Amino acid sequence: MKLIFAIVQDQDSNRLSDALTKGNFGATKLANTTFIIGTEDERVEDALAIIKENCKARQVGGATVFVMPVESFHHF
Amino acid sequence: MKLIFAIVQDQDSNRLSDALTKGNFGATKLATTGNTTFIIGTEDERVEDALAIIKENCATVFVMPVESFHHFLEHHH
Amino acid sequence: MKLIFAIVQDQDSNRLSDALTKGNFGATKLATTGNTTFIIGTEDERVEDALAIIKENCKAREQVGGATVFVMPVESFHHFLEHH
Repeated sequence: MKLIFAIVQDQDSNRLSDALTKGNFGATKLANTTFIIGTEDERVEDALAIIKENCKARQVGGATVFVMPVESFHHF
Repeated sequence: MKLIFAIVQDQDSNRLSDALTKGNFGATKLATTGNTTFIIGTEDERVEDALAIIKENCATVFVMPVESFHHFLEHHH
Repeated sequence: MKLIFAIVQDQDSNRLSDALTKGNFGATKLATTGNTTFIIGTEDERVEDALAIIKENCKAREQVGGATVFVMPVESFHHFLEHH
Protein backbone atom coordinates (compact mmCIF):
# COMPACT_ATOMS: atom_id res chain seq x y z
CA MET A 1 0.00 0.00 0.00
CA LYS A 2 1.21 3.54 -0.75
CA LEU A 3 0.18 7.03 0.34
CA ILE A 4 0.51 9.61 -2.39
CA PHE A 5 0.84 13.31 -1.70
CA ALA A 6 0.06 15.24 -4.81
CA ILE A 7 0.44 18.99 -4.97
CA VAL A 8 -1.41 20.47 -7.93
CA GLN A 9 -2.77 23.82 -9.08
CA ASP A 10 -6.30 24.85 -8.03
CA GLN A 11 -7.34 25.02 -11.69
CA ASP A 12 -6.46 21.29 -11.98
CA SER A 13 -8.16 20.32 -8.72
CA ASN A 14 -11.80 19.68 -9.64
CA ARG A 15 -11.07 17.78 -12.83
CA LEU A 16 -8.43 15.68 -11.05
CA SER A 17 -10.84 14.57 -8.32
CA ASP A 18 -13.33 13.62 -11.07
CA ALA A 19 -10.64 11.67 -12.93
CA LEU A 20 -9.43 10.04 -9.66
CA THR A 21 -12.91 8.86 -8.66
CA LYS A 22 -13.53 7.71 -12.25
CA GLY A 23 -10.33 5.68 -11.97
CA ASN A 24 -11.52 4.11 -8.64
CA PHE A 25 -9.07 5.94 -6.37
CA GLY A 26 -10.05 7.22 -2.93
CA ALA A 27 -8.68 10.76 -2.45
CA THR A 28 -8.79 13.72 -0.05
CA LYS A 29 -8.30 17.47 -0.73
CA LEU A 30 -6.58 20.18 1.47
CA ALA A 31 -6.01 23.81 0.16
CA ASN A 32 -2.35 25.08 -4.85
CA THR A 33 -4.28 22.04 -3.68
CA THR A 34 -2.86 18.97 -1.98
CA PHE A 35 -4.36 15.56 -2.51
CA ILE A 36 -3.78 12.59 -0.30
CA ILE A 37 -4.34 9.34 -2.17
CA GLY A 38 -4.12 5.84 -0.79
CA THR A 39 -3.31 3.17 -3.35
CA GLU A 40 -2.16 -0.38 -3.72
CA ASP A 41 1.43 -0.70 -4.91
CA GLU A 42 0.49 -1.86 -8.41
CA ARG A 43 -2.03 0.95 -9.05
CA VAL A 44 0.59 3.63 -8.35
CA GLU A 45 1.54 4.04 -12.01
CA ASP A 46 -2.13 4.45 -12.98
CA ALA A 47 -2.53 7.18 -10.37
CA LEU A 48 0.54 9.07 -11.58
CA ALA A 49 -0.72 8.82 -15.14
CA ILE A 50 -4.01 10.43 -14.17
CA ILE A 51 -2.21 13.19 -12.30
CA LYS A 52 0.12 13.82 -15.23
CA GLU A 53 -2.70 13.92 -17.68
CA ASN A 54 -4.90 16.26 -15.64
CA CYS A 55 -2.29 18.87 -14.89
CA LYS A 56 -2.47 21.61 -17.51
CA ALA A 57 -1.18 25.14 -17.89
CA ARG A 58 -3.24 27.94 -16.29
CA GLN A 59 1.16 29.66 -19.83
CA VAL A 60 2.60 27.35 -16.98
CA GLY A 61 1.36 24.17 -15.36
CA GLY A 62 2.77 21.47 -13.15
CA ALA A 63 2.37 18.92 -10.40
CA THR A 64 4.59 17.48 -7.71
CA VAL A 65 4.08 14.04 -6.26
CA PHE A 66 5.41 12.07 -3.34
CA VAL A 67 4.91 8.36 -2.89
CA MET A 68 5.17 7.28 0.71
CA PRO A 69 5.46 3.75 2.08
CA VAL A 70 2.64 2.63 4.41
CA GLU A 71 3.37 0.35 7.35
CA SER A 72 -0.32 -0.63 7.69
CA PHE A 73 -3.75 0.33 6.31
CA HIS A 74 -7.05 0.14 8.11
CA HIS A 75 -10.61 0.86 7.16
CA PHE A 76 -13.27 0.97 9.89
CA MET B 1 7.68 6.61 16.09
CA LYS B 2 4.69 6.56 13.70
CA LEU B 3 2.63 9.17 11.92
CA ILE B 4 -1.01 8.32 11.58
CA PHE B 5 -3.28 9.81 8.96
CA ALA B 6 -6.92 9.33 9.80
CA ILE B 7 -9.70 10.47 7.49
CA VAL B 8 -13.07 10.70 9.24
CA GLN B 9 -16.47 12.43 8.90
CA ASP B 10 -17.25 15.79 10.55
CA GLN B 11 -19.94 14.15 12.69
CA ASP B 12 -17.08 11.97 14.09
CA SER B 13 -14.52 14.84 14.28
CA ASN B 14 -15.29 16.70 17.49
CA ARG B 15 -15.82 13.50 19.51
CA LEU B 16 -12.63 11.95 18.20
CA SER B 17 -10.48 14.96 19.17
CA ASP B 18 -12.00 14.78 22.65
CA ALA B 19 -11.29 11.03 22.85
CA LEU B 20 -7.75 11.54 21.44
CA THR B 21 -6.86 14.27 23.92
CA LYS B 22 -8.42 12.19 26.71
CA GLY B 23 -6.13 9.32 25.63
CA ASN B 24 -3.03 11.62 25.78
CA PHE B 25 -2.47 11.78 21.96
CA GLY B 26 -1.33 14.97 20.25
CA ALA B 27 -3.36 15.43 17.09
CA THR B 28 -3.94 17.98 14.33
CA LYS B 29 -7.20 18.55 12.45
CA LEU B 30 -7.57 19.62 8.79
CA ALA B 31 -10.93 20.46 7.18
CA THR B 32 -11.00 18.49 3.93
CA THR B 33 -13.01 16.79 1.15
CA GLY B 34 -16.85 17.27 3.71
CA ASN B 35 -14.45 15.29 6.00
CA THR B 36 -11.67 15.88 8.50
CA THR B 37 -8.15 14.51 8.34
CA PHE B 38 -6.26 13.96 11.57
CA ILE B 39 -2.48 13.71 11.75
CA ILE B 40 -1.42 11.89 14.86
CA GLY B 41 2.15 11.34 15.98
CA THR B 42 2.57 8.37 18.23
CA GLU B 43 5.20 6.01 19.60
CA ASP B 44 5.16 2.49 18.07
CA GLU B 45 3.65 0.93 21.20
CA ARG B 46 0.77 3.40 21.50
CA VAL B 47 -0.36 2.78 17.89
CA GLU B 48 -2.86 0.09 18.84
CA ASP B 49 -4.41 2.34 21.48
CA ALA B 50 -4.81 5.12 18.88
CA LEU B 51 -6.41 2.81 16.28
CA ALA B 52 -8.80 1.50 18.91
CA ILE B 53 -9.96 5.04 19.77
CA ILE B 54 -10.54 5.86 16.11
CA LYS B 55 -12.41 2.63 15.51
CA GLU B 56 -14.56 3.13 18.58
CA ASN B 57 -15.39 6.82 17.86
CA CYS B 58 -16.24 6.34 14.17
CA ALA B 59 -12.98 5.86 8.91
CA THR B 60 -9.80 5.27 6.88
CA VAL B 61 -6.37 5.13 8.47
CA PHE B 62 -2.78 5.08 7.35
CA VAL B 63 0.19 4.37 9.58
CA MET B 64 3.38 5.82 8.26
CA PRO B 65 6.91 5.06 9.34
CA VAL B 66 8.92 8.03 10.63
CA GLU B 67 12.64 8.20 9.90
CA SER B 68 13.27 10.94 12.48
CA PHE B 69 11.22 13.03 15.01
CA HIS B 70 12.15 16.37 16.49
CA HIS B 71 10.67 18.67 19.07
CA PHE B 72 12.01 22.11 19.99
CA LEU B 73 10.68 23.92 23.05
CA GLU B 74 11.42 27.35 24.70
CA HIS B 75 10.31 29.15 27.88
CA HIS B 76 11.22 32.72 28.82
CA HIS B 77 10.53 35.15 31.73
CA MET C 1 14.29 12.34 -0.68
CA LYS C 2 12.37 13.17 2.51
CA LEU C 3 9.01 14.64 3.29
CA ILE C 4 8.93 16.82 6.35
CA PHE C 5 5.81 17.56 8.34
CA ALA C 6 6.35 20.59 10.55
CA ILE C 7 3.73 21.78 12.99
CA VAL C 8 4.36 25.31 14.17
CA GLN C 9 2.48 28.18 15.75
CA ASP C 10 0.61 30.64 13.48
CA GLN C 11 2.62 33.60 14.76
CA ASP C 12 5.77 31.76 13.46
CA SER C 13 4.13 30.81 10.14
CA ASN C 14 4.73 33.78 7.85
CA ARG C 15 8.29 34.26 8.99
CA LEU C 16 9.06 30.54 8.55
CA SER C 17 7.77 30.52 4.96
CA ASP C 18 9.98 33.56 4.28
CA ALA C 19 13.00 31.81 5.83
CA LEU C 20 12.17 28.53 3.98
CA THR C 21 11.93 30.19 0.57
CA LYS C 22 15.09 32.20 1.28
CA GLY C 23 16.81 28.85 2.07
CA ASN C 24 15.60 27.36 -1.29
CA PHE C 25 13.06 24.93 0.17
CA GLY C 26 9.72 24.28 -1.49
CA ALA C 27 6.98 24.23 1.16
CA THR C 28 3.21 24.01 1.49
CA LYS C 29 1.13 25.53 4.21
CA LEU C 30 -2.11 24.00 5.61
CA ALA C 31 -4.57 25.90 7.84
CA THR C 32 -5.08 23.65 10.86
CA THR C 33 -5.95 23.38 14.59
CA GLY C 34 -4.02 27.22 16.27
CA ASN C 35 -0.97 25.74 14.63
CA THR C 36 0.01 25.70 10.99
CA THR C 37 1.36 22.57 9.32
CA PHE C 38 4.04 22.75 6.69
CA ILE C 39 4.82 20.03 4.26
CA ILE C 40 8.38 20.27 3.00
CA GLY C 41 10.02 18.07 0.38
CA THR C 42 13.78 17.93 0.65
CA GLU C 43 16.78 15.90 -0.38
CA ASP C 44 18.28 13.74 2.38
CA GLU C 45 21.36 15.96 2.74
CA ARG C 46 19.40 19.22 3.08
CA VAL C 47 17.30 17.82 5.97
CA GLU C 48 19.56 19.22 8.70
CA ASP C 49 19.43 22.69 7.09
CA ALA C 50 15.61 22.59 7.07
CA LEU C 51 15.40 21.59 10.75
CA ALA C 52 17.76 24.38 11.66
CA ILE C 53 15.55 26.94 9.95
CA ILE C 54 12.49 25.61 11.70
CA LYS C 55 14.27 25.66 15.09
CA GLU C 56 15.58 29.15 14.55
CA ASN C 57 12.21 30.54 13.42
CA CYS C 58 10.19 29.22 16.32
CA LYS C 59 9.88 32.00 18.93
CA ALA C 60 7.98 32.35 22.21
CA ARG C 61 4.27 33.45 22.16
CA GLU C 62 2.74 36.07 24.60
CA GLN C 63 6.78 33.38 27.29
CA VAL C 64 6.52 29.97 25.47
CA GLY C 65 7.32 28.65 22.00
CA GLY C 66 7.72 25.34 20.18
CA ALA C 67 7.65 23.27 17.01
CA THR C 68 7.22 19.59 16.20
CA VAL C 69 8.71 17.89 13.17
CA PHE C 70 8.41 14.54 11.44
CA VAL C 71 10.73 13.33 8.74
CA MET C 72 9.19 10.78 6.45
CA PRO C 73 10.92 8.50 3.96
CA VAL C 74 9.81 8.91 0.32
CA GLU C 75 9.70 5.90 -1.95
CA SER C 76 9.55 8.02 -5.10
CA PHE C 77 9.17 11.61 -6.16
CA HIS C 78 7.69 12.82 -9.42
CA HIS C 79 7.45 16.26 -11.01
CA PHE C 80 5.55 17.15 -14.21
CA LEU C 81 5.91 20.54 -15.88
CA GLU C 82 4.66 22.24 -19.01
CA HIS C 83 4.58 25.67 -20.71
CA HIS C 84 2.30 27.03 -23.41
